[PDB]
Amino acid sequence: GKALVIVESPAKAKTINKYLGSDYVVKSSVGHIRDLPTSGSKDERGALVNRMGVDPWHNWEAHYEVLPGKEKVVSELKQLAEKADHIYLATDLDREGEAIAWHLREVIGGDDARYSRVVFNEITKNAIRQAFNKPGELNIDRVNAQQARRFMDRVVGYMVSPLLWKKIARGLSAGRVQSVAVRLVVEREREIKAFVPEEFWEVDASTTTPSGEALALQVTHQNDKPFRPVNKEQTQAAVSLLEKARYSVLEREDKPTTSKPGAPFITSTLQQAASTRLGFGVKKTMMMAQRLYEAGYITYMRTDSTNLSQDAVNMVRGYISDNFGKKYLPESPNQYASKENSQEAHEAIRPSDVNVMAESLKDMEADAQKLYQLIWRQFVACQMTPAKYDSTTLTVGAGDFRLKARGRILRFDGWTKVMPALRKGDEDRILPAVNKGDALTLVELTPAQHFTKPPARFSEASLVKELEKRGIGRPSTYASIISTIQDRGYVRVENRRFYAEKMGEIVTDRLEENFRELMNYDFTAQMENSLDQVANHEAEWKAVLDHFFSDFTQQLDKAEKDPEEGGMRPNQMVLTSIDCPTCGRKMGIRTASTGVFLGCSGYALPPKERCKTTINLVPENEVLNVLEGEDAETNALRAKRRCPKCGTAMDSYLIDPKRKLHVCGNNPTCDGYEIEEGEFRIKGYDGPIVECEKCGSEMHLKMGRFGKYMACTNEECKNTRKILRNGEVAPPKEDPVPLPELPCEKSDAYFVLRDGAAGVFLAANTFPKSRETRAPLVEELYRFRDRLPEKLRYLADAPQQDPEGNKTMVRFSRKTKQQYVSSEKDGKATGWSAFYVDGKWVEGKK
Amino acid sequence: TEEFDAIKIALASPDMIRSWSFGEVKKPETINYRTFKP
Ligand SMILES: [Zn+2]
Ligand SMILES: [Zn+2]
Ligand SMILES: [Zn+2]
Repeated sequence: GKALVIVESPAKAKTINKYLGSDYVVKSSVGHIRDLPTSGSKDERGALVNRMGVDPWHNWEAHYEVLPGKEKVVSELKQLAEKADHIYLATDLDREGEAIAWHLREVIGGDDARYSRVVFNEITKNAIRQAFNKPGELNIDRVNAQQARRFMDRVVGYMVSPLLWKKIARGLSAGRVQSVAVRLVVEREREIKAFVPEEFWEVDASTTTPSGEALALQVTHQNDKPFRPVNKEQTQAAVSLLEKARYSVLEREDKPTTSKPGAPFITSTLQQAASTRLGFGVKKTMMMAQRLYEAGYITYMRTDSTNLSQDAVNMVRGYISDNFGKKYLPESPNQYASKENSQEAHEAIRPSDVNVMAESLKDMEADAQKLYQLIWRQFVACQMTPAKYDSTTLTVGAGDFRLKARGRILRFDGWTKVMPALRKGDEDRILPAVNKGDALTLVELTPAQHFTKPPARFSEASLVKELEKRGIGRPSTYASIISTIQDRGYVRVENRRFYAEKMGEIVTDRLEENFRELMNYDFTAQMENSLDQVANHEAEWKAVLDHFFSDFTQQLDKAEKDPEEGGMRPNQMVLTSIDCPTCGRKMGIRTASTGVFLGCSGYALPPKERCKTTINLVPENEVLNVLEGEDAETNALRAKRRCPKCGTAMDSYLIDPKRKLHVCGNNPTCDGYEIEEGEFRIKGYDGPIVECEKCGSEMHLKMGRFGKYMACTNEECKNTRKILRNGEVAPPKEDPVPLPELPCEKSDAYFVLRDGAAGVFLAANTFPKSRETRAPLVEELYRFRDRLPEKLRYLADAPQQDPEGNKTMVRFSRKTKQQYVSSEKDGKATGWSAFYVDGKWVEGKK
Repeated sequence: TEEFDAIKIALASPDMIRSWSFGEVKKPETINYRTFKP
């Protein structure tokens, strides 16, 4: 027989082929072969259900579809399935793999006795052998759960997005879990901007023992109360009183301390670790983890189970016993408990073979070697003996004041040996062995000034931790949430920290007001739990979908109504005194999907009195200083102006090289604005950075009726070049003869000759649409020699054919910045080229 | 001509060599072939 195994990745195909062999043919079904419709390719409801594909009213008929370019793979798979006798669906463990397997099954057909569903948590010889030995049936319940999730997300996206376009702005999007993540980020932004840092001082003391050892302490009580001076003068007075006073070590405390290793990684823990230690965010972490799994070195990277197989435990215990030895074993395995709702059938993220060191990963990029090293170190650590520390605490008294030191010294290191700390902590030091009731001699003392930390801005990993705490989303979702909140323009990530765009605040407020049930964290968690119940087969998918859809439709039909009826409030204006360059009027501050901008109230006046003039802002970037550490965010908050009408901080924008604009955090709910010539941090336009040959200024990339094009930033220069098929920058035009006699082949347009730094090329009169480009032939140029400008005529003089009679083409040598002509046969270069050396054509072999 | 009496030699200060030069050359091109012009 020949048995066909269908696997999503090609790398997964290669790795599984390593262990399957000659009896099995492995075919890589790249991605989702079958998906709901995307492109355009009571009639309003009909068009809505055709756009969705899903029809919620007619019992969720789905109209799945197979996307452009999948059909080739579908044909190949069908042919192989006709050839093969048993078809093996070896997708990944999770619901996405089950959905892919179901799609494959349904396309190929023959369902009942021709499909085996293979389930392995690692691509290794023993795991694959055990998986193929007894294959499973396709678990339709998990497929139904995945379909339910997909249907919910498409229902919410397509039904909400036109509402947001009408009320707020075109080019918005919405999503069930996405909106709740944006709500989390916006709530933290509001907590931060509300915060008003207090000020507190601290004093530090330097002391020597009678035995000449040296000790440094911190001062924490005055008059038996907490020591916390409010101002400089108070601190200086305290320092004086301290210096005058005489010090004695009235307290001597000691105690052992133990530290246990961390649990083996679940996906959220792996993302947090990779962010903190290696700096990888979410996308890079999961991409490298997927590569490491597909290569076969680590277990499946979507898990919330800390469980480990007996095989894993025995392997790692063997490794510890052999390398480290008995002191680091310890006597019995370190158990770790995952959530009761976790996929306890799954394993943790662990090495597939503990002896494979990270350096040995010849075929993994260095970042993936680092991620594997992190996984390996954690896995080894988790089973080792706890570290052992002994700790000393000292308190010293002088006058009205008491001052403290704490120190720990490290005496067995077992798990810390494999998994060291990134840096020494404040308590990772040696306090000298002062006696109980010892004496001390004194050295000069230092004050310090501090401002209370605001709540810390989310990192990608700390947002994933927050989601994991609340129960919003699941291990497979987290990377998609973190990506989509950025891609959709409601949140931006900078300094590895999350910042919330004003449009995210507007949309968050509107969605909270209208769709309070959808946006509430508890109902999101309960929905996720109900999908988990579906996957358990505790619940019926269509049922919960109907319940969701009924509630959602009630809330939508309420929300659609007029604002006086109680629907979604419009994007209300806030108004400021500035003169519109077209009509001088007062100007107001506005938010669009593009950003935050300055608009003139004539936009709301009918055509007769309409004004479309707009002014375009650049926000000040916060530049957090890594060297300031924990201070870096606090000082950023200190840097901001504060609104006159309210305590909320203000956010800053640049309107002229002479002028700068401050806007309140609760805009447009708060209407405070400030204008100042003083100019904090500034930015500008970008795109393929090109140099304008006409004025030497910077040239940027812009699109529109000219589609992909490049225009110079100088207001005195309107020079424009164009993007072509296979070149960067943008040859301008100079010779944009609309050669009507050369027709396009992929479209009905006609070719036009353009010039630029890339060279001389032919492009469709509709590059924005046709975007069809090809290099001209010498015979083609000779056909239309007359239309060529005076300079380019030399190209027409170049020899049209090589000595072999093949046809020539005009090319641009970037290393020499000159045009030449080269011949090609069968699409490959013939190796013959002619250049123009001193008024004659030097032809020769390349 | 210059009626020098002796010859002196020393290391070249960068300001001195920059003072010698009547310009900086920044690109590898040598001579045009379309017209024999630099
Ligand atoms: Zn105006
Ligand atoms: Zn305000
Ligand atoms: Zn220019």
